[PDB]
Amino acid sequence: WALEDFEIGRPLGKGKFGNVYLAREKQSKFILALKVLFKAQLEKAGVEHQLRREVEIQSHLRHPNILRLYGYFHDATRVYLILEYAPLGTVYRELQKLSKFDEQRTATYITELANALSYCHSKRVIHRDIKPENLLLGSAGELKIADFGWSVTLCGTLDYLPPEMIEDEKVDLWSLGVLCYEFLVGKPPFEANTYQETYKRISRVEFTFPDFVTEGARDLISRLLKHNPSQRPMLREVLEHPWITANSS
Ligand SMILES: CO[C@@H](C(=O)N1Cc2[nH]nc(NC(=O)c3ccc(N4CCN(C)CC4)cc3)c2C1)c1ccccc1
Repeated sequence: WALEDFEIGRPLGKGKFGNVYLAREKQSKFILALKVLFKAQLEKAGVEHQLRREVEIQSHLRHPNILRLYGYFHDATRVYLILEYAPLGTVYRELQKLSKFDEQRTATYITELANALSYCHSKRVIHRDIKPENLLLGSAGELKIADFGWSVTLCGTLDYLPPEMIEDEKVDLWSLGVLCYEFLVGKPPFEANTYQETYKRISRVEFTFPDFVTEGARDLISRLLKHNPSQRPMLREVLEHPWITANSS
């Protein structure tokens, strides 16, 4: 595999170590995303080896709710990732657009996430925290885990981190509790006015439900948002929760 086998289109966005463009596979007239990661920039964040690890993993991850990594290849000073193309953009955007999602869009989104996360839990693969900014939408309005945080400082991250990460397969579940809450309200559960404050809310697990938050919705975010990972439900539970099955699909 090489750069010549692709026709490059318009740039799609910038990353921590490079740009990402929409491209077409010459031999198949196939559309996709070409992500360019500059080796040097990588060598600087002590990720040059880690990245190699994730790419390895994500390359064996085939699931409708996970950004498909078709292939990858390197050269002189940069690295390439043949990525699936999500046409509807990010979930963060669609949310920065509709202010808040309705009970059904919410429930469905959590399901897709729960499913993909399961597919990985079943392959000795786990995920870190999850942000809306890292969720893309497919042609069918389907969510796609697109960050590359798989496993077998930092801005705008604290609000999505769980207790243990500021004080294993349980972080994801905290993420769902946080993603579910935001999805419904419009802002994360422990967002405050200052850094210190935020920290204290996440740490003491201090959050409140706005008037309109259905009660079934309140049972799940609460069972997920446990300071003790041990009590955070299994994905099987989330997937079978009364309110999920009720408004999801
Ligand atoms: C930095 O890496 C990229 C990356 O690897 N990727 C891989 C991959 N595949 N497809 C992508 N599509 C888009 O980024 C995109 C953005 C806006 C867009 N429009 C705006 C809103 N409209 C309503 C519809 C059309 C349509 C598609 C990406 C990004 C990344 C960016 C954001 C989240 C996750 C990953």
